[PDB]
Amino acid sequence: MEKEFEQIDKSGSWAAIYQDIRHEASDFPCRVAKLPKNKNRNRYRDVSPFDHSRIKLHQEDNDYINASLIKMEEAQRSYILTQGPLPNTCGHFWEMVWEQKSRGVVMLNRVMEKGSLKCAQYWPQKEEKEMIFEDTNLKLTLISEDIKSYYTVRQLELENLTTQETREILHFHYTTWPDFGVPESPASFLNFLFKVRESGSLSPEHGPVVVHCSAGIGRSGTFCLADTCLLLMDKRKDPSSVDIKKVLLEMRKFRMGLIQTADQLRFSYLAVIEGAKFIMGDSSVQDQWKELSHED
Ligand SMILES: NC(=O)[C@H](Cc1ccc([C@@H]2CC(=O)NS2(=O)=O)cc1)NC(=O)[C@H](Cc1ccccc1)NC(=O)c1ccccc1
Repeated sequence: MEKEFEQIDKSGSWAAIYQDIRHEASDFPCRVAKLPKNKNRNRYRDVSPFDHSRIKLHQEDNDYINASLIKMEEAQRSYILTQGPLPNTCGHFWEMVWEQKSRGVVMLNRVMEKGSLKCAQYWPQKEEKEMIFEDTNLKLTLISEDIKSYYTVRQLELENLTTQETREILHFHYTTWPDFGVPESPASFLNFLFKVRESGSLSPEHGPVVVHCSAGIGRSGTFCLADTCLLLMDKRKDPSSVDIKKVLLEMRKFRMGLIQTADQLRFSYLAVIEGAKFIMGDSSVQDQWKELSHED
């Protein structure tokens, strides 16, 4: 894929490759999302989950939430991309984390961006101010947090008040990824992704990681495109066969608009390429990425 990256760069055709991809993307029914009773469960009117992969809450009332299950079969990993929750869908958000047995949550956005609210404050900021979602009978408590330069990892306790059960949810918040933008560098992004991988949150023994930004397609799609590609070129007989454009389209069969700009697509090539060093054998690389990320 590196000779392709060069070819495209030298040609100045990212907008074209990206456009081809948008044009080719899957189009599936989003009936439930469009139901009139779910208008206030959707942050954006042009971003809905496909009925076939949408996540269904386990409640008879209304099992709708703007979230999609991205099941990458060959890569053997599943992600749930959802929108930044709305004031009225925080309980729903956590009901899904519980019901889906998720271990981690990856936030790649800020609550406020461009002076506009892009996501509700769905997690407690102070351990003393825990959150109780009366509608889904859940309790959320902040136990600790490790603040780095461009991201914060939080340790939350999600308690299902109905079953009396407790679960620790790791929160991975990338705080310096601008909307429609790209990480500050391949190393800062890779350092973050691998931070998420080491915790175990992406392991098959836990439910699918919940990944979201504001719409749950741009930055989320990017985070996932890179993770899935790195998974494929580690289990594939020939690492060179992995086609990022083709892997992206596959992902778009599960949720629309993954990757929102040509520059995020390009960045995705840079991340995978760089990340390939680790995949191909060299342990050192990661330690260098961390140094470069300047998390301190
Ligand atoms: N296209 C857009 O920019 C947004 C969707 C959107 C929002 C954020 C992103 C972000 C890009 C990124 O890098 N990461 S991300 O969180 O996916 C990517 C796409 N959509 C809207 O803003 C819609 C546009 C629209 C308006 C009318 C009919 C159909 C589409 N406005 C609204 O949805 C809206 C909502 C409430 C009040 C008024 C308008």
